This record gives sequence, structure tokens and C-alpha cells, in this order.
Amino acid sequence: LRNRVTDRYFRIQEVLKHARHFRGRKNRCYRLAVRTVIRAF
Amino acid sequence: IGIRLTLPPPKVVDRWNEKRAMFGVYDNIGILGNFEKHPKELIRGPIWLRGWKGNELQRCIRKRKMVGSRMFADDLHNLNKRIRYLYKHFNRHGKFR
Amino acid sequence: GADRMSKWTSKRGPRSFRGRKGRGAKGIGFLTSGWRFVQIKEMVPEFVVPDLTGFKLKPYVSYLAPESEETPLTAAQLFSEAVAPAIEKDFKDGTFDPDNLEKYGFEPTQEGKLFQLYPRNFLR
Amino acid sequence: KARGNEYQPSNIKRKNKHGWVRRLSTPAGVQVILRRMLKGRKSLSH
Amino acid sequence: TKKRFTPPIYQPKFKTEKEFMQHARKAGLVIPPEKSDRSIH
Amino acid sequence: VKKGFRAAFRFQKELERQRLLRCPPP
Amino acid sequence: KVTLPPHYRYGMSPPGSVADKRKNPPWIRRRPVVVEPISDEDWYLFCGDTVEILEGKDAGKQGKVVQVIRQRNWVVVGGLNTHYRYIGKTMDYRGTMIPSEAPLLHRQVKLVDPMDRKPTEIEWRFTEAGERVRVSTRSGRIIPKPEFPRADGIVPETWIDGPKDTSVEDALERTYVPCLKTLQEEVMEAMGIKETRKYKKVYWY
Amino acid sequence: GLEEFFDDPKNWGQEKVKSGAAWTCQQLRNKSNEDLHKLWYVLLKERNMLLTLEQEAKRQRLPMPSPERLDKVVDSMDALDKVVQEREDALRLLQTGQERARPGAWRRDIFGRIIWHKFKQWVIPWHLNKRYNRKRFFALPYVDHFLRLEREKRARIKARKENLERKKAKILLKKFPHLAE
Amino acid sequence: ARNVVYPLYRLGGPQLRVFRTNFFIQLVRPGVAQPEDTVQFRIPMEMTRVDLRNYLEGIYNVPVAAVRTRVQHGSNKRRDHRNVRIKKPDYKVAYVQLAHGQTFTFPDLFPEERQQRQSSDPRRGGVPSWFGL
RNA sequence: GCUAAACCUAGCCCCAAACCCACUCCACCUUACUACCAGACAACCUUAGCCAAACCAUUUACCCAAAUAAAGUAUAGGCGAUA
RNA sequence: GCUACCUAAGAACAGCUAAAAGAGCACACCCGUCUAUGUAGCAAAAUAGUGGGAAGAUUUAUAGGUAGAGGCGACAAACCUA
RNA sequence: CUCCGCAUAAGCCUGCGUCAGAUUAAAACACUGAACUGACAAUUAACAGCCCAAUAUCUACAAUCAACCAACAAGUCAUUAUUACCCUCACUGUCAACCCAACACAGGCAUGCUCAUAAGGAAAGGUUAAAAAAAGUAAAAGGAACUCGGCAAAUCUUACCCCG
Ligand SMILES: [K+]
Ligand SMILES: [K+]
Ligand SMILES: [K+]
Ligand SMILES: [K+]
Ligand SMILES: [K+]
Ligand SMILES: [K+]
Ligand SMILES: [Mg+2]
Ligand SMILES: [Mg+2]
Ligand SMILES: [Mg+2]
Ligand SMILES: [Mg+2]
Ligand SMILES: [Mg+2]
Ligand SMILES: [Mg+2]
Ligand SMILES: [Mg+2]
Ligand SMILES: [Mg+2]
Ligand SMILES: [Mg+2]
Ligand SMILES: [Mg+2]
Ligand SMILES: [Mg+2]
Ligand SMILES: [Mg+2]
Ligand SMILES: [Mg+2]
Ligand SMILES: [Mg+2]
Ligand SMILES: [Mg+2]
Ligand SMILES: [Mg+2]
Ligand SMILES: [Mg+2]
Ligand SMILES: [Mg+2]
Ligand SMILES: [Mg+2]
Ligand SMILES: [Mg+2]
Ligand SMILES: [Mg+2]
Ligand SMILES: [Mg+2]
Ligand SMILES: [Mg+2]
Ligand SMILES: [Mg+2]
Repeated sequence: LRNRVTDRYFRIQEVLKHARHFRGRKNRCYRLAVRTVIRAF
Repeated sequence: IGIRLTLPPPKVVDRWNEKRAMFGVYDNIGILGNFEKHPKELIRGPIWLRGWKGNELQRCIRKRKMVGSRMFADDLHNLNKRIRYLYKHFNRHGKFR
Repeated sequence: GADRMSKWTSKRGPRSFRGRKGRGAKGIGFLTSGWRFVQIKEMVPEFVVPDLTGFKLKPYVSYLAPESEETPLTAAQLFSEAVAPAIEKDFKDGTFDPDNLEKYGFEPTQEGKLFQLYPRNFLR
Repeated sequence: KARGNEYQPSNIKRKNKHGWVRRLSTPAGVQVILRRMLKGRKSLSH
Repeated sequence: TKKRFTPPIYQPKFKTEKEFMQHARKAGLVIPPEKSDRSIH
Repeated sequence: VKKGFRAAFRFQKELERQRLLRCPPP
Repeated sequence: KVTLPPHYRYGMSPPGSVADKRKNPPWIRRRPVVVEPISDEDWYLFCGDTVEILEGKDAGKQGKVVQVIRQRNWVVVGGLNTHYRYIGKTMDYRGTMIPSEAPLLHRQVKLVDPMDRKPTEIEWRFTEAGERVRVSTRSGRIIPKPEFPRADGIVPETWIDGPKDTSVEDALERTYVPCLKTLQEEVMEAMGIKETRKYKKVYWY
Repeated sequence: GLEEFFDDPKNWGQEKVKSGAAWTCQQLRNKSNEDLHKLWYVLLKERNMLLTLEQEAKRQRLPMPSPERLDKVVDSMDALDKVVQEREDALRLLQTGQERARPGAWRRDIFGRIIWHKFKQWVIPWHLNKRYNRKRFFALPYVDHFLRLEREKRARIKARKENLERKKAKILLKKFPHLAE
Repeated sequence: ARNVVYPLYRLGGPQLRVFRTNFFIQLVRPGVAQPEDTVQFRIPMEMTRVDLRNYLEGIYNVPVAAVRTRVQHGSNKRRDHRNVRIKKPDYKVAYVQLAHGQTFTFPDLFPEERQQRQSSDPRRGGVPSWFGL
């Protein structure tokens, strides 16, 4: 049985919705926004 | 991206077909059959796996002595290499000793 | 940088290679001293073309014809048509023996013939 | 000096070195043709 | 995967059928006649 | 194509919400 | 000859046509259509045979079968289940509108009884002479294979022998007399050729 | 003359040329060998006029008038060659009993695979020929492993083909479940 | 004949004869200017100029003074959608010259509603014309 | 709004069963795929090493003709590793 | 098929000086001393100029031979398909 | 301008011939071009390649204008006898702007003739005329004071040492 992540889209949107008001590429690129969302909290 | 835009075709399952309606029948053929038959004899599949359980090294060792004389040359060569790799991993590599 | 997946031909190679390779044409002679070629009249295929005057058959056949079925010819079919009638007549006459089989049409051997059947020595 | 031009084509050398007749000449060359026949090579030799 | 390269619209110039067959001869495009029992209704 | 139904169904719901925002009904 | 890929999709246009080439280039690879396997013996629908449409835009109508496609089990009827398309279009002129028929599966049509113009089911049988025929299940009556003009277009009843067309009396005349001689030997006796030289034996290996 | 390579002058420029049917193999089993040897050359000359017309149609970039004409002649030339060869084959079985007109034998090549060797015509026996004795009709023991590897390769292919057919049929019932019978 | 075995010949043997020949030749139009007596043919590779003479004299009753042949290479440059080269078959060409002053010239084998349509009116401005109102 | 995104088939994998095994003509061991000439060349013979032993040097499991059990027992072994 | 050495049978070397030359000046030709440019370039070793040799232990085309526990080597631990 | 050029060998294999083109070069910017695509055509043997009946037997005296002359490193060219042997012009190469270098690469590439051409070619897309940089020309007076070093350039020179 080969299992694959089918709902990875929602996992990253619950992080990027908190980065919408940031500036630059850290408002749309998960790799960059995730580190700045965590600093905001 | 990475997620389909439409819904997939429904997954319709018949829970009352022959194979599902008669699953488990004759599993107690021994208790109720005066022990003429054993439930393991109802298992079908590879002749080196009927009524037997083991790890990959145990499965590969068993297949090589039971059907190894009938295997294709390329498949047999890969089997022997697999047994060599597993022998080193299980007996020389790991966290516990 | 060579094309090893291309048909090897007389057009490829140096002068000695291009002259020794041919195209499939059968020989009609041999080379003598001085690179002089000798043509053999008996090695050239002679076309046996018949007279086509007053020949009824034509390239095509009219469509107003019956759809006769195909009956591939067999050895047994050819024996009964030609050989059997002569044998039956001699059988009734009372004079039939294996020794005369050559008289009926049988060929004991193929040697001494211009058109042998096996191994055949003639063209289509 | 400048390198890269090691291949100086010669059909004679190519047919004599890696040709069909030389492959079959030795038992190791017959095994070459058998390996390329097993793998499915469109070309077995020059 | 999922790659198709399309060119811009060509917009054939000659509309008439004669010119098409008159220009198909200059280009070597041979179009043998059709063969079918079914016809339109 | 990945096998499953839960994520596709959940993605169709978000598409509807997006459509309503772009085209709110009377 | 014929060059059809493994999973070639058959369609209304004939194979090898300019329309089919553009529609089916050598490179495309599409999902194979699934076709119910029907024995050539079992197939009971032929061109020129009246059929009634069960399901479609215009059901309950009877029409002649102009074309049949065995590969996809399709039946084409003239004037029924037809959409509209512009033909002879050009850049300046819109074109002429014509009704174009759409193919029908062998399950969406139903043969009609000659005695009663109603849909019926038929099962093959044999007559006295032994010729196989199809007979209706209800009110069993014979349904012969409708005569259809040949594909080539030749009408035997209207054939005129040309200058390169052999006559019927010359193409059926029997001149063969079974013998034990080859064409080569028999021709050398007629042509008049004589060869006294013998053929020396060779080795075969 | 060279006027037999072209069609009737009046037919030049026409888009259609009516033609009859092709000779069938059964219609030719009634004619004599002398009549078939005369017919072969009547069809040969008609075939060359059609090949000459087919090539000039490409030269002028036009379609051939009636391409079926050539197909009919090709079918007639092959049918006629089938009848003559049929009469010769039957005549060879009666006088000799051989099924092949050309001698040969079954042999193993240097690679170890079975092949039918067709003999050639020579002037000297085989033990004197320099070039024939350089040819090998025997496989050495270093071939056995490759013969098995090549046998196992065909078995895998034949297995995938048989398992595929079973899948299609099992997938062919999901959509047509009335095929249980 | 082609694709057939030729019976071997030895000194003092019979003459070799073919009763049915499968050589099929096609007369072609020359691409460049040739003399009047010269004729051009396309013949199979296995065919020889000696056969082409006896083939023409016997079957077509044409006397020929000279015959010359050349092998024409077919381009293997074309490639398919798989980038595999497509070979145009190599073919042989034959040049035949007539004997007794005869002249041959290739014959010409291929001798030799729209104004009933109504257009839009600019003055109408694109208004549908069907309506009579 | 572009670029793109999205799909379900092609077929494959593992078992079971069953041993397996060609062909139109022509060509192909010489420069293979080359119609035709004086030849005599001929096949067999211990695998090693990486690795483990914390180096390395004796040594270090490799289907060999019935699943299980006897048994990781007898026994072998720089009596060490391991077998 | 590069390269190292060898085998077979071939080819080239103006002019001038001296006419004896593993002689000198000096083209073709072979090599690659010094400088500059170039350094993902024209080039995975080149360009321009300047230079060594250039009838000899010369240069060079063709086919063949020596194969890695090895070969070849006017020993640079060179070279044996960048 | 002329670095050449024409041909041969070798290599490559239709790869700037015609028609057409949505393809293509900086060049759809009008219109050419095309080595890319599709169709059509094309190299014609006298040059060259592809040879030889057997057995025995013969073959001391270079080449160099080969004659004087002078050599060593001592050299590339030949037959006879007897026997056998009256059919004769097949087959193949013949194109191009071309091969080896990943390229339409400033490199590599044997021979013959031409030795400056009768052949073959174009360094500047347009403009402006800053710096630095590259390649050259000229330069007052001085003339190696430069520099590790007369490197480079110019010019056309003496003597000596070390090593071999
Ligand atoms: K372990
Ligand atoms: K170690
Ligand atoms: K360069
Ligand atoms: K060599
Ligand atoms: K080329
Ligand atoms: K010029
Ligand atoms: Mg020629
Ligand atoms: Mg260790
Ligand atoms: Mg150590
Ligand atoms: Mg070289
Ligand atoms: Mg020598
Ligand atoms: Mg000199
Ligand atoms: Mg000197
Ligand atoms: Mg000097
Ligand atoms: Mg040296
Ligand atoms: Mg040293
Ligand atoms: Mg050192
Ligand atoms: Mg000559
Ligand atoms: Mg030329
Ligand atoms: Mg310029
Ligand atoms: Mg420039
Ligand atoms: Mg300027
Ligand atoms: Mg500029
Ligand atoms: Mg400046
Ligand atoms: Mg000054
Ligand atoms: Mg100073
Ligand atoms: Mg000074
Ligand atoms: Mg100072
Ligand atoms: Mg200096
Ligand atoms: Mg010195």
C-alpha cells in the first residue's frame, strides 16, 4: 500500500493566511513565511 | 496545484457478494470437523508461505531452499544478494546488542 | 562518429571496398588476367517470351462471372485425374505390373533431366 | 596541444577492429554478441 | 508532463476550392478522391 | 492522480466559497 | 498498406482519410474505448436494414441503416439522431447548414418485424435448405439480409465489358489437361525450343 | 514498341478508367500452363503501364486516375504465381516426396539457437571448401547460460501478456455486468 | 528474376532461361535534357543492362543500341516523430538509346455559384436583413 | 489576465497454473546480412577479492534436491570472530 | 584510428653558399623559446608577434603488431582515446 | 582583401537544385534568402575499383639527366621449359557549400597543379567619438637614469665566465 499526502494544500494555507499582510516573498512562499509567522506569534 | 479540481467517481461497494458473504466460513474446520483438517491448509498462495510467518531474512532464506531450484537466474542472483545484505544488517548493524 | 545503424553499401568505404561490393545482380562471367572480363552467353538468363497474337485472355475479367469456391490442388487430386485412368484401363485389360510404372508416367530418378524437381535447377 | 580529435575515421580499421568477423573469432567476442542480443541491441557490431 | 506548444493562427489566405487545389499542386500535396457509400442526407 | 475523496470534497467546498465571494448572490 | 497503432480509435471518418490523419496522428495516445465483444456470427445488423431507435433525441422512429462500424459496434441511420453542422464553409462565407447523423450503439436500436412494424428481438436459425437466417422471437418470421450496393460501386446487372476485360466465355473455358510435366517442360515443347546439352551435377551444402 | 508503356491515347486526361475484376486463383486452375505463361506477359505489360502512370502522376503532382487497377493486376499476378507453384509442388511430392524444393537442414549456430540452413550450390565437396569450413554449426558450453537467459526473457513477456488479457476481461465485466453467462 | 536461386552453370551446360520474369520496369520522364534517341527507365537493383536489352527486345520488340545504368541514393535524412530516420528506397536508373534512328519524346499523359451570393449592405449598419419589418 | 493547473488510462509488480522450444521467397562467420572452387585452427583446468575479526597474517554463512522437529545440539575454530 | 616504440611497402624537402657535411642563411613543412591578449575562450591549451630546426637520429599518409599482476619508454615515474 | 584556389585520396552520405511553406537566419520591417520541413528531380565510363591455369626452373653487377667521378648506410621493378586454354566489354564508385573537434568552432587535415592568380572572397547593423582596456603609428632634450633582469620595443653589436 502506497500512501501519499492528499491534503497538503490546506496544511500550508493555515500558515499563509497569517502572512497575507507581510511584505515580499514571505507572504506567498511557505518556506519563507513559516519562519516569519512563527516570529510574529 | 497537486490537488484535483473535480470529484472522483463514486466508490460503490457490494457488501453482500459471494466473497464477502462467505468470508470466514470453514475457519473452524478442525474444531467442528474432528480435526481432520487444519485451518492453515485453507491458505492459498506461495508454497513457501503457507501456514508460516517470518521476517524478510527468514522469508528469503525459506524461498531459496524451497523453490530456489526453479527460480530465474536473474531473480535468484538478486535473492542471494538480498540475503547477504540482510545478514549484515541484522547481525552487525543496529542500536541494541 | 560512424553510423552503425545504417545499411552497409558499396557507396561506403575506400576504392577497394566500393568495387568489391555489389547490389544483388547475378554474375554472368569471370575476370581473366589483365582485369579482362569474359561474358558467358549460357550464364545470361534467356527470356522465353511467347507469341501473344490471337490470345483471348486479357488483364481483367468481367464481373458477370460466378463466385466459384477455391479448391487448392493436391498431389492426390493430380494423381487421380491423370495417372489413375491409365492404371484402371491396364488393370481391367489384365496387364499391370510395377516394372512398367515408368511407362505410366512415374520417374524413378531426376538425373539425366534438364528440369529436375529436387533440387530444382530451373528458374520460375 | 588541443585534444578531442582522437577519432580519425577509417572504415578498414573499424571493420577489422570491432567487426562481425572479429567478434566471432574469439569466445569472448561471441559473448559480446550474445549480451547485445539478450539486451535487444538494434546493432550488434560494426 | 502536460506540455503542448501551439503556434499562432495561420489564417489560410485562399478561400476558393480551385485555388486550394491549384496551390496544393504547387506544393506537391496530393489528395486522392474519397471512397464511401454513405452520403449526406 | 492521487487516490482519496476527503481532500477533493474539501477542496470543492473552498471553491464554492471563493465563487460566492467573487460573485455574491442577490 | 494498413498502419494502425495498437490503440487506434475508430471513428465516423474512414481510416487513412485526410480527416482521420489530422484527427489521429501517429503520435497521439488516447484512452481506449471499451467495446462489448460480439461474435461475427452473432452480429445481426447490416446496411440497408430498417431499425427502430429506442433511446435518443428522436426515439420510436424507424430508419434504414446506411453504415455500420464493427470495431465500435456502431449503427448509422439516415435522418435520425442528427445534429446540424455548416458544410462548405469559407473565410468570407459562413457556409451551408446540413443535418449530420450521429452513431448509435447496437443496444440503442432494435430491429423491426416485416409483418408488424414494431421492435422485435431475433435469434438465428436454419431453414430447410440449411441457409442460416435470423428469426424474430415473437411471431417468428424470416428476415432476409437486405441487399446493399457494393462498396466499389460496380453494378453487375449494368456491366459493359471493355477492351481489357476478358469475356465470360473465355474466362470460364477449361483448357487444362492434368499431366506430369512442369510449365517449363510443357512450354519448351510448344515454343519449339530444343536443348541437347545435359546439366552436370553440383553439391548442395 | 514503346507505345505499350502508356495507355490508349484517348484515355489520357481522363479521371476514371473502367476496369474489370481481377483473375481469381480458381479461374486460373482451368487454364493450361501454356495459356498461363502467355497470360503472365499480358499482365506484366499492363503492370508496367500502371507503374509508369503512377510515377508520372507524382511528377505532375496529380492523383492517379484509377489506382485500384494496379491492385487488381498485382492480385492477379500473385494468384497466377500461386497456381503454377501449386502444380509444381504437387508434382514434386509424387516423383520425389519432398516438401521443399531447395535442400536444407536443421542446425545449431555458433550462438546456440536453432536455425534452418538453406544449402547453396557449389562445385567442390564441403571438405575441400576453405570458406565453408570456417563457418561453425555447433555451440560451446559458454552458450548455455545465455540460452537460459533468453528463454527466461520470453517467459516474462508471455506472462505479462497472459495476465494483461485476464485483467481486461475482469475490467470488462464492471461496465457490462450482463456478460456473466 | 529476383529473389530466386540461379541454377549453377558449368562448362558445356545448358543455356539458362527464365520463362516468367518478375522484373517490373517503369518508364520515367527525364529531369534534365536528353537526346531524342535516349530513353530513361527505373529498374530494380538486381537487374543488369544486358537483361534490360533482352527484356525490351523480347517483350516489347524494341531494338536498343546502348544501355547505361546508375544507382541513385535515397536520402535517409527524414526523421519521424520518434527522431528515427526514414529511408527513401535506393533505386536504379537506366538510359536506353534506340538503334535505327528512332526518336522518343515523353507523351503528355495529363492533358487539359460563387457569383450567386448576396453580401451585406454597408448602409444597413449590420442590422439583420431577414426581417422585412 | 498570461504562464499554467487538473484527469485515467496505457501498461507494470507479486503469486498460481502450466515445462520450454520456428517457418513466404532471397541474403547473412569474407569488410555478417556479399549467388559459384583444393580444404584439414578447434571445446574442457581449484574463482578471487571487498567485507567481519573493530589492524591483519589461519579463518569469515552463500539454494544443491522433503516443510516441521531433533538443533543452533554433537562438532569445528588465531578454540577468537564466527561456522 | 590519440599517443609511445616497432613492421611492411610509399611520399615530401624552393632558392643561395659550400659542394665534403647528423654544415650555414632561408620558404614549404615540423617543433613551441620569449612576450602580450585570451581564462565558461575562436580553443576542455587557442590567437598575434618573436623564435628553434628545416638532406636528416628529418617530417609525413596508409595498413598491421605489442594490453593493464601488462605494454612502450634517447627515465620526464613520460605515454597507452581530453 | 586574396589567409588562397581547382582537383585527388580519405572521410561523410543528399546536407543552399526546382516547386511550396505557418518553419528559419539580426532579417514577416515591405520583399529577398535558406543549410529546416514537405514534394519532385539527380551522379550515365573511356577515369577508378573488382584480376591471373599447373609444375619445375631462372633472377652476382643500385639509384643519382648515369656518361666522367666518388662513395656507403649496399639499395623498389627482369624469366625459361612443357602442358592446358577461340564466348569476350558484366558488376560497383561518380551529387553538395562536405571530414575530425558537443556548434554553420579564429583549431586539426595527406598528395598534385597554380606561386599570384583566369580561381575564391568582405574587416564597417546605424550613430556618437568619455574613461579604463586592447592593437598600432609618431614624438622635443636626454638615452637603460626603467627593472629581479635592456622584459617589450628599436637597432643590427664587443668581449668573458659557468654547465654540457
Ligand atoms: K543487529
Ligand atoms: K582496515
Ligand atoms: K581554437
Ligand atoms: K595497430
Ligand atoms: K556528408
Ligand atoms: K572572383
Ligand atoms: Mg557506372
Ligand atoms: Mg577487519
Ligand atoms: Mg589500515
Ligand atoms: Mg593519425
Ligand atoms: Mg621498414
Ligand atoms: Mg634545399
Ligand atoms: Mg643542417
Ligand atoms: Mg640551420
Ligand atoms: Mg622518442
Ligand atoms: Mg629522474
Ligand atoms: Mg621524480
Ligand atoms: Mg579502365
Ligand atoms: Mg566531383
Ligand atoms: Mg562584415
Ligand atoms: Mg565583426
Ligand atoms: Mg564603426
Ligand atoms: Mg557597431
Ligand atoms: Mg584612453
Ligand atoms: Mg623621444
Ligand atoms: Mg639600474
Ligand atoms: Mg649600454
Ligand atoms: Mg631604480
Ligand atoms: Mg627582446
Ligand atoms: Mg647540450
